[PDB]
Amino acid sequence: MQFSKMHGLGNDFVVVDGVTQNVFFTPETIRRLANRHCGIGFDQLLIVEAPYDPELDFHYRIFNADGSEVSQCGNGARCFARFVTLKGLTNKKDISVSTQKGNMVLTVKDDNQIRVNMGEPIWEPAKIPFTANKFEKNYILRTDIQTVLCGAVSMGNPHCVVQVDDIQTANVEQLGPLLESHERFPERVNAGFMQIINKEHIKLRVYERGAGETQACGSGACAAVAVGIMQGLLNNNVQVDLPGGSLMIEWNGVGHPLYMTGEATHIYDGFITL
Ligand SMILES: *C[C@@](N)(CCC[C@H](N)C(=O)O)C(=O)O
Repeated sequence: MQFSKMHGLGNDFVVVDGVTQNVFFTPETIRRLANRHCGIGFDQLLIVEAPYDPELDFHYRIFNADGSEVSQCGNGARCFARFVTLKGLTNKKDISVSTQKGNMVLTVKDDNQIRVNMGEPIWEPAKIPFTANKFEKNYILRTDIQTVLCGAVSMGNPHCVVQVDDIQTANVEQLGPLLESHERFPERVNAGFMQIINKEHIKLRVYERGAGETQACGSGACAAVAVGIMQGLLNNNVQVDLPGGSLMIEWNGVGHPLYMTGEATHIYDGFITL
């Protein structure tokens, strides 16, 4: 199996062409390969596949380091765009992809950054999925050490967004694991901790479902901004500072797609026998 290693803001990926290769594996193999000392080492593994809808360019699959398959990854989407361009699977400026859930559009900008149309944020609890009697802008999540308030939203994957006074001292280390597997999120959740600097600028840390705290989470950045906008605490264009760097998120509100812009970098190419 040939693969490439890439990263977006230090969130690192193995990306595999599954158009010209037949690519499949067990969760055990994914976990073996994710290991940084005995495997390849990665936060997520992505596959580029032929589309099921032939009007689209590609199908996009995402695997976590823990071996789980999920339906969204924002940093990965940017890497996916850079990969299919660099490797000559396409030369289109606007690339249309499907996922297990909705479609997305990946735009290769002239400054080489990628702007991703992530689709419209999903708010209805049952669709997130998230257990709640009614849609609310804030939900109460009880944990063993603290009850917190969060917004909840899906970008194709589930997010719970907690507002914090100071990003450096937020209890990500203890609260993150408690929220990530909270009983109200039947498919687990990415737990975001957001410090609002002003209406166009936040700092964010995300304890990811199936990966823990990493250097950056694009879909987490999307979710935090969507939640802040829904709550009336943020404007429609927001700079999000993550440990590994910054993303620009744009969202004009319900009925509209959310856009995420940022870097994507190819590192090396590899070959491995599974
Ligand atoms: C942080 C990010 N890589 C998301 C990866 C998927 C997440 N672990 C999940 O299980 O939903 C991203 O969006 O960049």
